[PDB]
Amino acid sequence: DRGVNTFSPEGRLFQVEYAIEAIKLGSTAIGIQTSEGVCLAVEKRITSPLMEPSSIEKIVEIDAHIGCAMSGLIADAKTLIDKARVETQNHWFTYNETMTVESVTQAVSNLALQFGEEDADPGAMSRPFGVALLFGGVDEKGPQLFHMDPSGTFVQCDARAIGSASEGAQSSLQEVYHKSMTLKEAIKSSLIILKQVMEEKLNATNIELATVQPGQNFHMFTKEELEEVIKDI
Amino acid sequence: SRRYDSRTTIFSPEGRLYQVEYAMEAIGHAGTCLGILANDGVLLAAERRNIHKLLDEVFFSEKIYKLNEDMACSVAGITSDANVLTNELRLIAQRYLLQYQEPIPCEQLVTALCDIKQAYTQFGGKRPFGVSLLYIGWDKHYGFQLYQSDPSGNYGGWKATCIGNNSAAAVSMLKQDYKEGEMTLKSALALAIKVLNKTMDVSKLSAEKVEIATLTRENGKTVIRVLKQKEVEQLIKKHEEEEAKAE
Amino acid sequence: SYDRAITVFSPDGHLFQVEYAQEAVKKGSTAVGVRGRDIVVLGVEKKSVAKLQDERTVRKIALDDNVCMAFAGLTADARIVINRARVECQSHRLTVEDPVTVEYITRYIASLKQRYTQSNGRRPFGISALIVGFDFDGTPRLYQTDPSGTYHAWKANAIGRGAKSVREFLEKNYTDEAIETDDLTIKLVIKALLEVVNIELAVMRRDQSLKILNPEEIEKYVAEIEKEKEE
Amino acid sequence: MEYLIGIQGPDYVLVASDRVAASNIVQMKDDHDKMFKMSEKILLLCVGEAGDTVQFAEYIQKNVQLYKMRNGYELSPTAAANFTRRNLADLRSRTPYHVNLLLAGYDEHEGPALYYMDYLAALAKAPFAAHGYGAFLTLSILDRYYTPTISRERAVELLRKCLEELQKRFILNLPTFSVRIIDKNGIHDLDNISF
Amino acid sequence: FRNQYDNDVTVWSPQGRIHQIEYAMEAVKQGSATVGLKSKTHAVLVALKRAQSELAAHQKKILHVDNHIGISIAGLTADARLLCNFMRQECLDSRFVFDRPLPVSRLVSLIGSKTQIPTQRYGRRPYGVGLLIAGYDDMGPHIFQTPSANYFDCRAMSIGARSQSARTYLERHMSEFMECNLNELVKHGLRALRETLPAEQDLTTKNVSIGIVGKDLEFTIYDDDDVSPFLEGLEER
Amino acid sequence: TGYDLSASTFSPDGRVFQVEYAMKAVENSSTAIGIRCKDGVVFGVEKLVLSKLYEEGSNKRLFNVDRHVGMAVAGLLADARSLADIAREEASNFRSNFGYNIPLKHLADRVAMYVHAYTLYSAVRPFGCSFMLGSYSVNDGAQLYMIDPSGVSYGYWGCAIGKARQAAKTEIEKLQMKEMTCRDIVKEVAKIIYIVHDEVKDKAFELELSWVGELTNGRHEIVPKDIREEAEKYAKESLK
Amino acid sequence: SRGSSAGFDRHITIFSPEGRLYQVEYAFKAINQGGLTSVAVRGKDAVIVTQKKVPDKLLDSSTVTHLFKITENIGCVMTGMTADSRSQVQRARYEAANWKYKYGYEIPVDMLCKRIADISQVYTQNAEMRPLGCMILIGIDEEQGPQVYKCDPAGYYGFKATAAGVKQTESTSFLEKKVKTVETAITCLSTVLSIDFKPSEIEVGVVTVENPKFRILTEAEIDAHLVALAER
Amino acid sequence: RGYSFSLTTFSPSGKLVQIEYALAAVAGGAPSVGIKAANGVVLATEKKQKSILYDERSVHKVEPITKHIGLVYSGMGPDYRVLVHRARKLAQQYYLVYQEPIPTAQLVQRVASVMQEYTQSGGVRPFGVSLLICGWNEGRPYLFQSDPSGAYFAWKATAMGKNYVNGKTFLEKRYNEDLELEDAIHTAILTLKESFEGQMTEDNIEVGICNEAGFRRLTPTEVKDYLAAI
Repeated sequence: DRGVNTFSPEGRLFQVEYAIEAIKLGSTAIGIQTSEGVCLAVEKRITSPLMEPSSIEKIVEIDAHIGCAMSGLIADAKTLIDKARVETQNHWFTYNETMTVESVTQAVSNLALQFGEEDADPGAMSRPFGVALLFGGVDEKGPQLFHMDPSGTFVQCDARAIGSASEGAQSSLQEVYHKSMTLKEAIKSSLIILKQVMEEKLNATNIELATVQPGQNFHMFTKEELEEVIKDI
Repeated sequence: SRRYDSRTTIFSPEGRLYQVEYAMEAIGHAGTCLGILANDGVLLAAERRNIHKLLDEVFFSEKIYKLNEDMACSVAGITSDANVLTNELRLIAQRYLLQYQEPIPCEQLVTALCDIKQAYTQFGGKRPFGVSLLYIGWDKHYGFQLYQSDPSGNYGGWKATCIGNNSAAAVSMLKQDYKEGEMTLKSALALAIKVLNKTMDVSKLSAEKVEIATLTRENGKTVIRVLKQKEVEQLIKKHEEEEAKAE
Repeated sequence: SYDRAITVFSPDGHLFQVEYAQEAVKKGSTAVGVRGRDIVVLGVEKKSVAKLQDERTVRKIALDDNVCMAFAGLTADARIVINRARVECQSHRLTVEDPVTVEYITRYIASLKQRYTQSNGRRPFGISALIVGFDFDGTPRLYQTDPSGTYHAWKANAIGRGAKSVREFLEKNYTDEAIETDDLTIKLVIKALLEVVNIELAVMRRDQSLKILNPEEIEKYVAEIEKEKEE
Repeated sequence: MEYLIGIQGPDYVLVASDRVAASNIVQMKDDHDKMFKMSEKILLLCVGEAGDTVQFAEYIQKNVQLYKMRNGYELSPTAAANFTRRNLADLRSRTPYHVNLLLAGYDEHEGPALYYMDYLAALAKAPFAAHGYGAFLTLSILDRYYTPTISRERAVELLRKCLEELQKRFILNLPTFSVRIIDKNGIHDLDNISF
Repeated sequence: FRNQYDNDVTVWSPQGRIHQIEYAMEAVKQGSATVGLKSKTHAVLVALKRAQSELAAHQKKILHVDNHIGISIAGLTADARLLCNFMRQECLDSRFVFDRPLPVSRLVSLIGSKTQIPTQRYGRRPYGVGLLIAGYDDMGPHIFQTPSANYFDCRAMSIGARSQSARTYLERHMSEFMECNLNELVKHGLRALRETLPAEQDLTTKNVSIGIVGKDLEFTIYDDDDVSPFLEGLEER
Repeated sequence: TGYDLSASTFSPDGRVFQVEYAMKAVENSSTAIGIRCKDGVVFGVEKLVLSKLYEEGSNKRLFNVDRHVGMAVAGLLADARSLADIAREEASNFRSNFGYNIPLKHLADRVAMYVHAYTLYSAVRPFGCSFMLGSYSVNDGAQLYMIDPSGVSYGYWGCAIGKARQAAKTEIEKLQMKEMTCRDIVKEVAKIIYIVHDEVKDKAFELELSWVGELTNGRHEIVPKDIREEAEKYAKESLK
Repeated sequence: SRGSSAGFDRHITIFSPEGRLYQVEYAFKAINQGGLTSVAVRGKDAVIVTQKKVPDKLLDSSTVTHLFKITENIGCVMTGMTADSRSQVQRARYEAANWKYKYGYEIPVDMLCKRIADISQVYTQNAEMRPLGCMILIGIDEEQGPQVYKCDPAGYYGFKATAAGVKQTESTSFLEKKVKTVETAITCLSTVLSIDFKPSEIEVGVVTVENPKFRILTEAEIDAHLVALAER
Repeated sequence: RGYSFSLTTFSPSGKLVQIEYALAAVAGGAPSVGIKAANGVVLATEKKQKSILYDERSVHKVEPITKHIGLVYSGMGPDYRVLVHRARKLAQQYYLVYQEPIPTAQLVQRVASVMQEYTQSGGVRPFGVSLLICGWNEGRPYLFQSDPSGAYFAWKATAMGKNYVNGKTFLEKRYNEDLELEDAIHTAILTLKESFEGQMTEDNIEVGICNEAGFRRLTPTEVKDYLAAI
């Protein structure tokens, strides 16, 4: 055995590479930045008809202006999304304004590589978070998309694919994208690429999608609102 | 430090905890100890492991431990682990009697000690305790009871059971003869030595090889006594008699 | 103290101790709960029956006045998790002056199973959980949690040994005609557990403060379904 | 100042409390309930310094309910009264609770039980007890007419004499009075005695 | 061997070396290269930006540390962000106590003190990052280089992958840098980073980042539109 | 071997191999010599500059650890800055408690115990650096102490540490250090540094020199520029 | 058995299948790796003497010493690894001044060597540190006169005549043959080594009933006893 | 600081193999014999001491704890002195709490727990001693024996160390209950004679007794007196 802080001869931490290997098993997420806002789409991947599909939640409210997608080991995104919500509410408490999305992604990506087994404030983390995230939101800079990975390396995006079917969906997102694309068209092409990569058959029961606008809040789509855009197929 | 770490608290390739199973195999060689729940009391029937030599017999029991006024327990496994846990059990029962000014119900003590034994099988990196404990006790809620505990932290209610050496064959004898709701103390003392006569392969039964203690209620007070040398002496010959009348 | 990392990443994205914790799930007793629209009926399997057993202490089925739950796997871990959930439920009753919802304590147990998959020197719990209860509005509920800490809601399910085949049975059989009444829900529960199995059962009706069977009734149900599965 | 009264009978306990919450010249609540349900057979009457009362009562209450959850049965009133006494006694600490308490309970095996407790957590079991400055005016009538074999109608009559003594002689305006009785059938709410 | 001496930082290999320290320098020898240099008046950083995917925008390789210091990254990014928050805290404590910003030469010795401590204690790893630190204080502009806890004072310095050609170019032209103005100074570093690229790729408005600090100019990151006058320029490759 | 992965483990013949492997790591690094003389101590270090991009003043191997005490190091230098800060804190605490400048014998035996404290435990590694301490005062004379990473400390007339230690020690032995002035000692020090220098391997180096003595009234100072440059000139013309 | 080993019982302080502690056995070899020998003996009025190895001639011989002053009345000679020797001298100085501060009188010799042995035992029990491979004590007791005590890395410890280091057993055998005051010590040291030393080669410390202070002799005083030997 | 994991771990047959190795470390130690007489207890042990240079009055193997409780051991010396310091500390905490000399069973029940902790704590090896603890209280003598496991027994006569099995057989032969204290010493020296291997003196054994008068080690003149007719 060896530590969680062991360098390979390539200069990579073994655990940091293996968490990126655990990225590639997750439900594939698609988020796209437009000028009218950001849309985010994740596949639910229903495994059984005995399951309630509504209780799976892979796109979350962070605040009134920020959405977030996820892929991989959603139990890690539990503590990540809860620390993100606490940071946004502390920014509202302290500064009486909305927290910008870049500082939110920086705060969350600090929790990545706050792990280790010797400093060890009592029972903190012993392994890297094997979840990669897409932060979509609006602030005084406008609609933005951010991307984060298990290395804690965060960056701005215009559209991005994370997860098991990330590879071809990233090239297809290279294909469709232009800066003058509207929000509804981005919903349309995001469901196009998700239906390209879903093994199951797409309807309003096996996906989630939400939008954030400058005008309106983060709005998770209901089943009929999903069905309305899904009629276009 | 990682070369020497034995990792007692990790899973197997099959989802097993090897130190807990090896503790159970250590219990499999321990002394045969059985207890039978009757109508008007509970007994314990054991194997004495102080198998005689120039030993002194200074205590009133070797393996029977009074835990409070209303309960007693037996042990089987390592002697030294058992001393630590039955030191802990008394602190639990007296913290309860401190806090509520009434004696503790019999199941709370067992689940507390199984919480403590469960904690060491998961974290801390220690070795787990290798002891089984049979639990007798009276309370005003359910009266006379019996339990059995293991190193994994399991417990169950029983009316007759057996731990230690040849324990499965002893419970095999115990299944066929137990009269549910009809057993007195005298028939249970006959029955326990009936099983102990056929589970003990070393030095066919003599005055010691056993501790027998009964838990009874008398004038609103709980009485736990270990039977003295004369009364065990009688119960055993005085019933090889009954084995002689069987033809 | 002891602060090694036990649960570490394998060469291909597999927390070994999480796989083995689900192995420890896979050899436990199989449990089912089936939701009707005004009742939720739980069914758990027995282990090693042992007719000398005092049945009172081996019950596998009240966290509060309104919520009970099913488990599978290592029994002491299950009793630990129940004793965590009960003190959290009564602290919730302390702070909000209302009894708990099932989602709050299910999310708490779902996070409790994950925090011990990432802490220093702690092995994962080896248990799954199916949780039942009744809300203030009368909506019946059944959820699932597993040793990774992922949680879903379900209409009826099974965890443990042979849970795949019992889930195959419940997928075909979960109809509105199967769960009209309380009695046919109980029937369906014993039908679903009788694929592999002798079982415990308890019933929870709306504001009725969970009542356990009474195996005399269970024997009538199992004979009534057993002669049907013989003919 | 708040008022308490409780009467322990042969197979019942009758307790009553004033229904007033005051703020320094004025009363701010005239339907104030000082009786908190501990469990099916036990009430704790709680008066004293404001804030300490409700926090202490609810902290005891969730531990009694938690014991019922862990064990499947209720605390005896002796055990819950000694538990409340222990928690109030642990006084010399940084968290003193200046609370005045009566506990009424019914046990299957011991019957009706009534416990008196001051802010020192001195625990005294009594056939009848009362708190407040109004206790000084009515423990004399309770010493006059109480016998151990009082049936519950004579108990409500003697309680009515005591509250009429509060109306005639006591200087604080205590016009409305809530009453409950505990026996083997659980808790029973009785009609409010008003003046 | 290879195998029982590469597993701990606290094991001397029998040649008198520590293999976990030398493996940490591979993390700086793989990263996207960056070039730093100074004049008598200015200090400038030139860095390649790694954008992960063409729709993903560009990784910040220059980080604000105060008004008067900016750093560059090559390697494990989150270790450099840890060290950025450290240097932010040190300059703020020096301003809060002494009411003058901390001199850069003392601050980089504090970083060398901080990164040294995990390189000796069991269960810890060396920081897998090398830095270029550009700052201005009383002693003029500075370019520093910090994994193995060493720190170097530099006239002009380039770290990262394939950086040897950029170091040769800076060895060729370091004799000019003291008397160049602000405009020529960044042009030399742009050519120095352009030495490191493959032959087909060019320096664009998106994949080159610039930080600049001077005698009266507070530190600023030069990005997409701000890089355009400094890009033009330019002597072609 | 299995017996050299830990400093807390003796080998079957009675050797502690992590310490004896750290003393191979000391003699990887460049030469530093120090010569004690009649009235003071002079230090001399071969300071390599690995690339001429590097400014002057980078990778100094002469540290001040008190205002009357200097220090010359060899080995993995990142550890040597840590031991310099330990010696600085130890001399500061002695001035604060006992009210006067720390005697060099006691300072060497505090820092030798701090160095030795890591050669016992599996939870740390032994320091990869040897170092010297020199001082002067009117009451104590001049003193020169040398510590190797095993923790062992002694007082020296002249010492050489680093990869060229023996050829330098035989050359320091050739000199009469006991009766010369320090301005006459810098020329030998500079002689021996250029004598033992490997010029075909690891080129492009610099000379670094400092003394403490009566001529600086006990204050530890660097050598001035013209004196150091004429010592370089004398040593280059002696080198041929 | 007699050469069995299971797992890490050669790498840490745990028991062999025979009941031996291997690292504590290996710690005695570190005393022989020092390459020295010391001799201590007591009379009715005690002395220690050890070699001085001075090879380099760059050494300041005022600072090379294996005779240490523990308190004013108790001195000692170390043998073995040098840094561990200075560590245990620091620890013995701290325990002697701690005894004097707690109990108001100068520490006994046997209560110093029992304390150093109870310190040195802990490293033969806890697995994370190594035992110190390095001590002979002398002082004037009150009801016993001169005392000689020897502690070892295993934690054992009282003597009339002893030796330590590489020539332990042979000088022990010589003193065993003879005993059935400084001159006995210097003849015992000169016999096993066959060097017939110079006054710059050995150092002697004396503690006496006339002077209870530990006293370290000058060079001419050792030369006078060497020349007193030289005429036999 | 310390490791936190055990070094005493369960073998597949259920044995704590470190304890069964420490018992072999006990079996190689110096032989020790204790006999409970009718009017008190005798403790006697072989001093494995030769190379005459050793000043025999500097170390004692029979070390008292209170005014009627003593110890003897077989196995590693410095672990025994660790247990003597801990046992005296526990007995004096008892005397602080209850203002009574500690019952001999209570010192064993505390010292056995202290020996138990090191078979389960982090990074420590088990002790390498088996103790014999004698005591006189309530007009009645006690003899106990503790193990490196932490288990403890009560004996009337026992032997430990080298050749302890034949020592137990030799104490099986000679023992009867009515034996007085001087006859118990006379049997104990004959028991230690069985594997002494050459010329016992007053300097190479150590005998302590406990009776109504208290615990004391016998002076070399008295043990030299008892070796007459032996």
